[PDB]
Amino acid sequence: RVTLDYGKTGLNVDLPDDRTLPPLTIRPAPPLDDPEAEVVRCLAEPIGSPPLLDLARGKRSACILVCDITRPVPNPVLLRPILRTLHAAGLATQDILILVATGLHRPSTPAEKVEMLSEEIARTYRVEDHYGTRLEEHTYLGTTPNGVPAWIDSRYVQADLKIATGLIEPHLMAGYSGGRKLICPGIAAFETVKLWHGPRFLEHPLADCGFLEGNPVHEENTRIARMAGCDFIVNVTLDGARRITSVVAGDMEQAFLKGVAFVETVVKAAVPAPVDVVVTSSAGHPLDLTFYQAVKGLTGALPIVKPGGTIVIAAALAEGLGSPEFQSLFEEHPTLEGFMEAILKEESFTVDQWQLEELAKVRRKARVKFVSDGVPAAVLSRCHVEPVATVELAVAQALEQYGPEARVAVIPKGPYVLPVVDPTL
Ligand SMILES: *C(=S)c1cc(C(=O)S)c[n+]([C@@H]2O[C@H](COP(=O)(O)O)[C@@H](O)[C@H]2O)c1
Ligand SMILES: CC(C)[C@@H](O)C(=O)O
Ligand code: NI
Repeated sequence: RVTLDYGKTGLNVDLPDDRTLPPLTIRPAPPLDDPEAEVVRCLAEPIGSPPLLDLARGKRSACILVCDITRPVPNPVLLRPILRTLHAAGLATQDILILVATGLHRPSTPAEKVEMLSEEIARTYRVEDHYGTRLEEHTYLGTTPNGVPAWIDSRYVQADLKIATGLIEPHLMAGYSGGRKLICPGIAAFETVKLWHGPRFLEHPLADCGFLEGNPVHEENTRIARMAGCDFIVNVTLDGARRITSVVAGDMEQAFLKGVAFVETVVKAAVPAPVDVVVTSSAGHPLDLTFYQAVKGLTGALPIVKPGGTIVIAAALAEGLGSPEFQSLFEEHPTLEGFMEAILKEESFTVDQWQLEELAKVRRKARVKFVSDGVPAAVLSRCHVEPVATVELAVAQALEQYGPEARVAVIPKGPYVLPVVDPTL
């Protein structure tokens, strides 16, 4: 028996005792007893930055970037200390904007802002959404040597004090989330993101979970974030039960890299050899709201599945497939091969196409069996995965296909784990 992450509930799965490896879990580091108290300490004694109170002295306006619903940041723990310090520094609440760094996602709803930030904060401060398809809401900052123009939300660019908050987890393109990613793509225009999420970046072998140095995705969004600037970040890591295990604050690069150095010691989970069947999740609510995001569970499993193996994913998909643009690509391109011909041979850019490219990367290596009650089977079958009614059935089907030597690995927290093959094991 194992509980996979699945919406707000989890999912209780029975897996074959004689076939299944011990579950891949992140290392059990101690949670912080008082993470808000720790945030307070880190604001007074940050990494590579003056104390936030000293940074905020004499500033007339502030913009605080926060993640949208898809990231389970415990925002009030981070924001209450920040907001207290800004008030102490003399900034009035009307001088402070909380900007939801949607990237190219849809805007957060009023209810989501309350879920993300607490009723007290959502009611007291101006909270606005980034709109990536609205170029007019962005300021041009220059073009990188790789040819990517930097278009960043003007409300942030024009703020006296720039602050970003977030969460360091593995990421299938940028290696890890957090730090600079709140700026690029969090408040970057489609004119920027379409190129940065273009196949010239995404087909690179190091554009993958866990890779920073040498990953052009990370080199480029670091460069673009530095063209905008960021005076101060606060980032956390979360364990499997969503307790904060570390807080980093200060310089946008130095604090981020300190947080990554910690999370690298807990998120890696090794098997001695790749396996024919990998059971995984999309890390539950809120990440697994859409099929668009749940592709992350599929890419996360790739390092430990054998070529031609099967990934079995469970995800609640309570919000369905994703954006209208994302959904339209399945209708416009019934095969992944035709989709990849479209985007590889010409400069063809459609919102959210990058996740279809990631799904194509998955399907070049593995079959996928998809278990969900949030999207009908008939719909999922048009999404280049095989809908199966239960994980237990899906595993039984895969084990018959691969035979009596086949083994099962299981990753209950899905893309929040970094599975690796360690032959020395
Ligand atoms: C990372 S590539 C990324 C991409 C998008 C797209 O729409 S593309 C959106 N976001 C959002 O930006 C915020 C910061 O990202 P992080 O990965 O959590 O550091 C967050 O609100 C993401 O949902 C990111
Ligand atoms: C799913 C990916 C492509 C992006 O939208 C993100 O939220 O990380
Ligand atoms: Ni993105």
